Amino acid sequence: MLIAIEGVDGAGKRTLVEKLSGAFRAAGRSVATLAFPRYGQSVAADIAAEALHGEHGDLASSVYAMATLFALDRAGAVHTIQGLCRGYDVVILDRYVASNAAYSAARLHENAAGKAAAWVQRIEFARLGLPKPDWQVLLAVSAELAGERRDNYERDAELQQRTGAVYAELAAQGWGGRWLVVGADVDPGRLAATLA
Amino acid sequence: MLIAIEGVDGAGKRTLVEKLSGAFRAAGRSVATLAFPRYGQSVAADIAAEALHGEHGDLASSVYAMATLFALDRAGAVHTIQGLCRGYDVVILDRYVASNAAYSAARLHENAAGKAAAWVQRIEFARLGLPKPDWQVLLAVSAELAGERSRGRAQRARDNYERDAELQQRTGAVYAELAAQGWGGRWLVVGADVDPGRLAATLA
Ligand SMILES: Cc1cn([C@H]2C[C@H](O)[C@@H](COP(=O)(O)O)O2)c(=O)[nH]c1=O
Ligand SMILES: Cc1cn([C@H]2C[C@H](O)[C@@H](COP(=O)(O)O)O2)c(=O)[nH]c1=O
Ligand SMILES: [Mg+2]
Repeated sequence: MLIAIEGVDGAGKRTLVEKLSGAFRAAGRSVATLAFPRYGQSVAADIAAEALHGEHGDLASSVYAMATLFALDRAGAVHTIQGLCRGYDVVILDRYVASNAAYSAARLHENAAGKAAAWVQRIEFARLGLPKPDWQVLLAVSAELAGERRDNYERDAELQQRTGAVYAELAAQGWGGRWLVVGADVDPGRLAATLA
Repeated sequence: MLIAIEGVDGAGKRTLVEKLSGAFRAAGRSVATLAFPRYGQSVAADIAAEALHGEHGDLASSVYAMATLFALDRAGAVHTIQGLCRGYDVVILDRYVASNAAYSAARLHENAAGKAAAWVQRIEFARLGLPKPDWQVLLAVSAELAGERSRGRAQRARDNYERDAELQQRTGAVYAELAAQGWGGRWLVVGADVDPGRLAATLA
């Protein structure tokens, strides 16, 4: 089973990955985790990270350019993902393909049913071969709470809010597959039971 | 012996590659050729090509984004190149790193002294460890004639770089500066009527 944990910056994804992993383990299942972007493991990820901090000229000014970089980072992880899927009962990803759909659409002021979100699906799942997640878990957070709890994306308050809005719609519309929306207080045991 | 052939679109680089290949094989040296972008062998290359034709939204609007894709395409070729440099006396590349420096600078209205060319240097050679070419051969041709070739060899489609006559002229000018200053190593500037056999003896 492949599970992707999604959310805006400051959502608390790392902590949820930890709790959920612990719940599946207590339930008698092996669990492996992987986080994106894979900083320090792929040039694409590192260049994207640098671009978000002002490096590489006009690269970050392009929505599709940035999305392509994150997608190429994931492309180089296909072999790893397939390996984990063959060796573990549950593979939990901290950010996956939906991240690209949400942030790209938000930057273009588009919605979940927009062009960028559709493009992400056509490119990553079909052309790059990224496995579709069985479940995409959105750790939803309001803009106010997020704004409460420094690259180009992090500093852009408007972008974060719009990205949260796109995510909420990607989840409701079942983009890429089935979604579940949870809070940072979700009970690990019940969530794991629901995602079993 | 790593040899890279450079030049604007429609310069006739393919034709020169062949001639140089045969000439080298005559002198008793084995040769392998590889062209960039590696269409069909790299997703980075295929997306770059489609982007040059208007696909993928605003991708092509970013000069550095396009340079990066071509740079990533080559990075995924580092092992294939090293390999060739192992199984053949001479390796001839149709376009290489200098192509990125020339077009990027040209798109930004910069020259060999601009940030873009220096950027391509750091990223491709200093960071991605792409093998420095022994020789970079600039096939200098008439801008009018090169543009006509592209138009003809397609109208019988042209991408965004090919249809930009001013871009092609500037790219030709940047190339001359790169060759003149020995950017990335030693260069050799030749014409369309260059004698194959003589060129080979010169290079090797
Ligand atoms: C993995 C991924 C991240 N991003 C973003 C969201 C973050 O602001 C930034 C780096 O992610 P991070 O904060 O989880 O390390 O890049 C995308 O836009 N698309 C993607 O596919
Ligand atoms: C290989 C390469 C090509 N280009 C260009 C020049 C061409 O107009 C276009 C596609 O190359 P092509 O005419 O050899 O098929 O992309 C770059 O800008 N950087 C590169 O590194
Ligand atoms: Mg061409």
